Amino acid sequence: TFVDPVHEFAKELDATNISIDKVVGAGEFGEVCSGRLKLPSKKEISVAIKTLKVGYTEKQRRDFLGEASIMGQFDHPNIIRLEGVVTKSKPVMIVTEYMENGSLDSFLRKHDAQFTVIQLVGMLRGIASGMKYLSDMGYVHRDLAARNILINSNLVCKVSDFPIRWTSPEAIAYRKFTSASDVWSYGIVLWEVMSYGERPYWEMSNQDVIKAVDEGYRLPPPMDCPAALYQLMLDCWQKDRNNRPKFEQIVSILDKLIRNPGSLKIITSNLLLD
Repeated sequence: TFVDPVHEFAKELDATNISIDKVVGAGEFGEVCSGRLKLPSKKEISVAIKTLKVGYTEKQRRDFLGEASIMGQFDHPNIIRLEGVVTKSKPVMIVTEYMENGSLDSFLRKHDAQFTVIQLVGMLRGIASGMKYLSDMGYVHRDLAARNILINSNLVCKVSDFPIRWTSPEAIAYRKFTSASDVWSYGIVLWEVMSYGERPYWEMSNQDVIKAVDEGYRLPPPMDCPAALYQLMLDCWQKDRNNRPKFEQIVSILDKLIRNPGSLKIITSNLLLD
């Protein structure tokens, strides 16, 4: 079980063991970079590093470190791993798993139509597995989107980031956030992946995204989308949250498609009334 909130769930790292190789850019609370971490066993690994800005407010420190207090509760191959934090020296740091290929949406946009269906399904199965664990822990992510999935050198996808287009109708209507609203979001991610990082609902007015979805309109099948995967999207997007599949069922569905790849050969900016 997830416990809503740092030292309980995050290792305090010795800054001697951290080196910075490359500055990426500016994050919400400070800088973002990458480098290397020397583990207690002397093994050396690549890591992502983010710092808290100089002259931070106490609120900024709390919100920044709050990420670590959440992330550190999870230990799963499809959830970004927290290596630890540095708090006893400044700048304050959060050190996480290095993901060579960055955010999934931007990665797929650079590789439009260049992966096999089975490769895409493998990415999707990893995301679903991470979400099955989060939901098993009682954690509702609320921001599941391809931009919040990171992808490593071997194309393994992992949930990160601990949004009307990704949010279920009931969560928009009255803030009813549950694991079933994360399943809705997963359906949007499925569409994003099969579309190679197209933006869900493109740049439709937010009021129209809300109204169209409420009226029963859904994102259309991506080009060359397997029927099984478009149906899975529609199932994730059931109006009745109780009729959406559970994450365990989504993992099982994708596992069957991986085991029977011939099933994927059956092929299915305007919205379709569902």
